[PDB]
Amino acid sequence: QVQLLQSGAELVRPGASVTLSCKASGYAFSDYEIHWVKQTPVRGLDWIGAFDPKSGASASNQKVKGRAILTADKSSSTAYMELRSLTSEDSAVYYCTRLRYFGYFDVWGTGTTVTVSSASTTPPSVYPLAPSMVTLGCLVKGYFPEPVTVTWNSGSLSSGVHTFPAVLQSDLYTLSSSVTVPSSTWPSETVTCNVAHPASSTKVDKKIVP
Amino acid sequence: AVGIGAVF
Amino acid sequence: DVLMTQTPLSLPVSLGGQASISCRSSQSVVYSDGDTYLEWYLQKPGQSPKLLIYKVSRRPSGVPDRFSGSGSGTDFTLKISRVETEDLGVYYCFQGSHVPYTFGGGTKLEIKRTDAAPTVSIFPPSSEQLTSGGASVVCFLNNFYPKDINVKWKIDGSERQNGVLNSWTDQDSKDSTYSMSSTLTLTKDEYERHNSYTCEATHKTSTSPIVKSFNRNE
Repeated sequence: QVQLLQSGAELVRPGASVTLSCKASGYAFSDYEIHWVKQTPVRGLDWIGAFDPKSGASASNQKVKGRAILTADKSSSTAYMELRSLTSEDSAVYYCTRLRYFGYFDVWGTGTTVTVSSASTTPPSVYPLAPSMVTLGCLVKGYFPEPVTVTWNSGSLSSGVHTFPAVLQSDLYTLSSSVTVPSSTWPSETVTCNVAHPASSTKVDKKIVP
Repeated sequence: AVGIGAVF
Repeated sequence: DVLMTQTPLSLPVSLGGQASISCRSSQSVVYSDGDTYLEWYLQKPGQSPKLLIYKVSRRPSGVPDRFSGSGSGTDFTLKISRVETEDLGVYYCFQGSHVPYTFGGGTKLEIKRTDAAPTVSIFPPSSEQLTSGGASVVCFLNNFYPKDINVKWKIDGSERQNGVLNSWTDQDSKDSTYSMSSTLTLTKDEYERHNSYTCEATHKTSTSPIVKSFNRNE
């Protein structure tokens, strides 16, 4: 049941600092080190640094050096990594992961999508798409930054869902989602698309109506 | 991995 | 640092075939205790990386024996023996012996499957979008293979190219197909000055376009 808890997103202006947190749940915090890994879009993983709760030792990769400060609050079971003086090159998804001595990375957080930009957050404008099986859709248009989360019927509808990756145009992101359901279930039953935009802390539900 | 505190 | 050179960048493999991924370190990765901390990770789309192999060839429980690793000195190899739809993603080698720990550049596994034709659906702009003065017509092209596909938009029979935006999913983890979304955005005044909107998808599975369309007057 071991878990590592991470923020979904952070919008950072160029030159500013970000602090990422990794909160353990379900294991004794001091028995494992916490390591941080950077995932660049499409391809690439980079080991950024680590902190060892047992000995207090810390290290980081020299490509970021001078800018990473790794710490831990043992009473909160929480690890922290401060990254200072961000630029566009620092935009990525940051994961934390745990490591026992002479072990391996067995558990991972879900990652924090860090965007470095001077634009302000924009919540999505979500639009229902309505017209054998019936395919219904949701258009999530004009939001910044990434990511959004899309579920159908609050996640109870999971088979036959396609969520298409966002494209950036005019400095705002757009994506779509399609769900395919039996003709028997709609419009007789409600089909709602649920969008969440963590960087603006907003949530939206759109009922698909004939 | 070995771990950054394994040798202390 | 220890450089990790990973090949190939992209690995197409048929369902049930054999995939092999190589990694070449710039130096020996043996640690002072005598053990070698070479590890292999898979990042499936939408998910965190997960370990498959540790200490060159050892396998944690829950990882099938279809995944196997081997290595001497600088040279390391990971082998997937019977590729399954769920094995898609980007694979990374990793050395955990010398700080800073390093990953290879990654190898994207692409699964070759039998051809499948798109299911096509067309959607008029919602009234809620129309209240703000823009209008987006959407066409979904779902569960087709191979990934390449063409879409063409016709307003009142005339081709339209400006205002089209297309996005492809990653390969499906369960049926190894692809899907694509096409969106045409117009002014609401421009949307109201014409009547028929058509989306036509042309794909390798057939010589004839699969056509869908609507009229606002219906």
